[PDB]
Amino acid sequence: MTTADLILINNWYVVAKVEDCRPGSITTAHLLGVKLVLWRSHEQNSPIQVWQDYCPHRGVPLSMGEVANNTLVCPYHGWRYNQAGKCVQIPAHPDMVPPASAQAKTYHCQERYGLVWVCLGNPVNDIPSFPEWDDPNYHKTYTKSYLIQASPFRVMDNSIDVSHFPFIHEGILGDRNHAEVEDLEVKVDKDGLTMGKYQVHTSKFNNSTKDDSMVNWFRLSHPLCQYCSTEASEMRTVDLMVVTPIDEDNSVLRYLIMWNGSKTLESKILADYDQVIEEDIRILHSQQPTRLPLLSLPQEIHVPSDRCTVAYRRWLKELGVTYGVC
Amino acid sequence: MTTADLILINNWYVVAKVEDCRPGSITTAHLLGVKLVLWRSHEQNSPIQVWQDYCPHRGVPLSMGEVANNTLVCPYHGWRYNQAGKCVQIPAHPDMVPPASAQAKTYHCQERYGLVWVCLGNPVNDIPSFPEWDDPNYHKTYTKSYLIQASPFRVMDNSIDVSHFPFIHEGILGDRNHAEVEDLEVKVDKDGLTMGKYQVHTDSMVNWFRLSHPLCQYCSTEASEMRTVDLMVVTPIDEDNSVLRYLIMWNGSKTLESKILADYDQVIEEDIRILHSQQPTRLPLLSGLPQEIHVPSDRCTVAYRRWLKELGVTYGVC
Amino acid sequence: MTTADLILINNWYVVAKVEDCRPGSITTAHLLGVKLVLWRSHEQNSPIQVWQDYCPHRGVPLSMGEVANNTLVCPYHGWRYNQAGKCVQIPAHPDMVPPASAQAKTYHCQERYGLVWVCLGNPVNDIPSFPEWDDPNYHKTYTKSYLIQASPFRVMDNSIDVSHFPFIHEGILGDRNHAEVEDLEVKVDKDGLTMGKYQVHTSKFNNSTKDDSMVNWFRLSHPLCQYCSTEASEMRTVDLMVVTPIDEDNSVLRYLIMWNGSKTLESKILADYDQVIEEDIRILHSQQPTRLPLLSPKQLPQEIHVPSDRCTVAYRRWLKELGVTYGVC
Ligand SMILES: NC(=O)OC[C@@H]1N=C(N)N2CCC(O)(O)[C@@]23N=C(N)N[C@@H]13
Ligand SMILES: NC(=O)OC[C@@H]1N=C(N)N2CCC(O)(O)[C@@]23N=C(N)N[C@@H]13
Ligand SMILES: NC(=O)OC[C@@H]1N=C(N)N2CCC(O)(O)[C@@]23N=C(N)N[C@@H]13
Ligand code: FES
Ligand code: FES
Ligand code: FES
Ligand SMILES: [Cl-]
Ligand SMILES: [Cl-]
Ligand SMILES: [Cl-]
Ligand SMILES: [Cl-]
Ligand SMILES: [Cl-]
Ligand SMILES: [Cl-]
Ligand SMILES: [Cl-]
Ligand SMILES: [Cl-]
Ligand SMILES: [Fe+3]
Ligand SMILES: [Fe+3]
Ligand SMILES: [Fe+3]
Repeated sequence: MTTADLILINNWYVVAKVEDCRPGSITTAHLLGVKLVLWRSHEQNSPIQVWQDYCPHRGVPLSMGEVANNTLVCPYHGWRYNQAGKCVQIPAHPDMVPPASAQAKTYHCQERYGLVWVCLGNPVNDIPSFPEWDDPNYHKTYTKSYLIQASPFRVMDNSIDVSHFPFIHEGILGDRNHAEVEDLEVKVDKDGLTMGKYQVHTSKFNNSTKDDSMVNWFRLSHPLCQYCSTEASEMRTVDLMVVTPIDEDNSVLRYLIMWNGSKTLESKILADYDQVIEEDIRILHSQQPTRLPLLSLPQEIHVPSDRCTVAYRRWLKELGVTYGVC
Repeated sequence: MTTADLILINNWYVVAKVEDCRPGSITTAHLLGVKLVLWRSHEQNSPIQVWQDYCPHRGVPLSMGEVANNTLVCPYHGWRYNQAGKCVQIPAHPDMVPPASAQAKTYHCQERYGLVWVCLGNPVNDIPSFPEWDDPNYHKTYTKSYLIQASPFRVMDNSIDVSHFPFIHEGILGDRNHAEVEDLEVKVDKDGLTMGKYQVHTDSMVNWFRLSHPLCQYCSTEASEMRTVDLMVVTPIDEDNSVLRYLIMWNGSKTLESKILADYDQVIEEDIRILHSQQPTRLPLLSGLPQEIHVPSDRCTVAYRRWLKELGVTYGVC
Repeated sequence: MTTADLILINNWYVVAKVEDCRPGSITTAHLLGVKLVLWRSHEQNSPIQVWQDYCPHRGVPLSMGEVANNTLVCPYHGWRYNQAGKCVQIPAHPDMVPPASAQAKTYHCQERYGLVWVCLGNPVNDIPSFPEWDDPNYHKTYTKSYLIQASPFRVMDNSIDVSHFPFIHEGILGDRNHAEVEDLEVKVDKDGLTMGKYQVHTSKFNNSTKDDSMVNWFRLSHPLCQYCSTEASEMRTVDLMVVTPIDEDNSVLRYLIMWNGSKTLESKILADYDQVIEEDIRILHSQQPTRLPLLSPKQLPQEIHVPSDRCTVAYRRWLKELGVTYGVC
């Protein structure tokens, strides 16, 4: 049984890309300790069902079955479950109405921004906003998924931290000889956590061109999804960073990236993200304790450039998070 | 050393094939949480000793030793144990009589049907009967062993289940156009659990089976021109792991042996795919989160769960 | 960060050889459940720092950093720690004085006999003596380190046991035609555990005794370091056996060996030790329970003891008397 807090259960999380879930497909995923099955009927534009991956007859994963005639069919005795999760046929007794108990545990699913979002509980909140999604001046791309052996809150803590840039992203986002961090603007309010415009010192790459001089800001409406905005020399790049909380100690990381420069930059964008992400994963894998320490092994130390990661920890306690934190 | 229920401790289980326990040999097995050593002296027709795999001096497995002169010799300090498990020689003190505590933990062992049977407790029952063993009209063959990451009681539950045949054994035991299951006849007695004759569809065979005890099943199938029986024996390694073996006998042509073994292998591997996936691992008795649902074609597997609860089984179940 | 008994925490243990800690190097070790980082400046004859492998800012291992300008630099935000473990530079705030909390957890470290000794607590004893260290008639050599999946107290128990020699070390320390064990002399007092001189059967002629044997004795001042002496044919070999208690169930084993015979014996000595150690590891890995059983007023079945077990019984009795509960059962 999931020990996640209600505040986490009642939120939306990404579990897959829509483009990887074809009609007729069966996909597995994991969310807040729960094993999920995602399936679609073979019809074009069919919805995605997201259920607990478990047949209540003899305990077989329904994901080992098959999709047929708009049902998911268990492999073991062939019980057929309709789109609402109700068993509508037991082959051993074809004239018998299946018992009302023969029902899959179903969850909420929405497709948004080409991503599959799931809510295991009763969705109080909305899916986070992504204003550029419907802007045709912006192209889109998606990173691969990254499976990370770290708490989802440590993953997000690292992506709120800006002072590490000249050290583990040396050569892309700065150098150890330019590591001073200016005062940061941070607010935690009704819109969530927002880091105000911050100047990022970048390493020179193309000697023919002007300095990149990027300015970054971001906002988290909810604690595992970050909207990030970067203004560079002649282009804006935005992204939605979504962390899937597999369990307390493990995460999946994905980005949806949009930019209003040339579509031909997609390869460079994906490779630059991959380089930065893997540098962060080396740190994340190593951090102890695995779960994120909240405010109160020696205690964490905080300096002024930690203002936003301190605010993140404060927010998590205000939210009542106990899962994935310590 | 085992924490299994007395009702399980006092029953017989197969742990090896006799052909693998040659004179002079040392082999191992694992039963109800206990590590076992099996050994024989080099004399022809010597008996098989089955002991806990543990030298009580400094805790080394006796299976790392050697068989010498009707004794098993521990590799660490060379203490020698005779066929009764009594230490008869301590090399550091060759004239000393070894203390009474210098004694291997021994278990009951009987060879039957070409199989090595072990009882860790006090045998209250005989080894299950297999009447065709003495019928020379029937040929015999043995499957290989199958190591399964599932509770032994889930392994047997899967074998008692007949309604899954059309879905995971299509072409050998079932037909997806004939998935309906007729009314089943099941009885639980002091003779054990018995399922009455049942039509299989694959032609049309008639099958029945009986379990005298919960982890050994006698199965009988009559086809057009042939009867096939088997003894299915499941070694309960622990609560969560099993060894599966079959002794198969049939009264048709001797030439059918390789096809019989191939068909069994196909069916067994199809079942193992399901067994490895089932959660929870241990077999739920009557009373993933939701509780089991039962329909009429589950009559025999429901009776099996009821029998285990009546017997007081708590090991390997939930 | 350790559940070890105070009697173990306040003792010295070897965690590395000095030759594996070159100037500028970062290495790791593990002691009583604590992850350690060992580092030195690039300077000639720089000291060895041994710290908990942990940056208290955001919990990254300092062993993932780099040595620069006689400081250890954390890879994540570049905090620089001096040889005393004090943070002297926070690059995000270059003119700010680091808070007093910005300090690595440091441990007592000493180099002796070419080995790196560490005490995680407050050392009550000196490092064991090794008198031949100063003697110019003795050559020295070092085995490699051996990682063993067994309790450090089982590792030492196996090294105090002599009656197994004819059975698992046949041809180096005994043979099965010479398996009888003489009455053993054992004492446990202020000096620790001592086994008195006893005869080990070999294959080479001893010119002092006029048969194929050697004379061995050993002493443990503390439960995980053994001084061992062996004499045959006018040549003497001594060693210091040091066990690193990684945690309750795992060990590192090292030997420092000195001998007064030919320098050409060195490779033979190393090969003999490697064979004997691997023979013992085969047994150690198989033993159950993993932790060393102590003696109990009571009655898996309890161990059995015979007279040739006198010194390993004394070892178990000593550990109970000392109050050891970690790595034993
Ligand atoms: N050019 C490039 O790789 O940018 C990465 C992109 N921009 C940041 N400032 N990052 C800091 C942390 C981070 O996760 O890498 C990210 N945060 C979000 N949302 N997207 C990333
Ligand atoms: N032709 C073939 O593979 O038959 C398998 C054989 N016969 C059955 N009806 N089975 C159903 C289940 C089962 O375990 O496979 C088995 N039960 C026993 N005792 N033997 C097997
Ligand atoms: N020639 C050779 O390999 O000798 C091993 C050497 N000498 C002993 N008598 N041993 C007995 C046990 C043991 O651990 O192998 C050891 N104990 C210590 N201190 N050093 C080893
Ligand atoms: S386990 Fe799913 S139909 Fe029986
Ligand atoms: S451990 Fe078996 S003889 Fe010593
Ligand atoms: S974690 Fe070491 S400097 Fe930040
Ligand atoms: Cl469909
Ligand atoms: Cl579609
Ligand atoms: Cl019906
Ligand atoms: Cl023999
Ligand atoms: Cl035959
Ligand atoms: Cl049985
Ligand atoms: Cl001590
Ligand atoms: Cl000494
Ligand atoms: Fe980063
Ligand atoms: Fe089957
Ligand atoms: Fe030894």
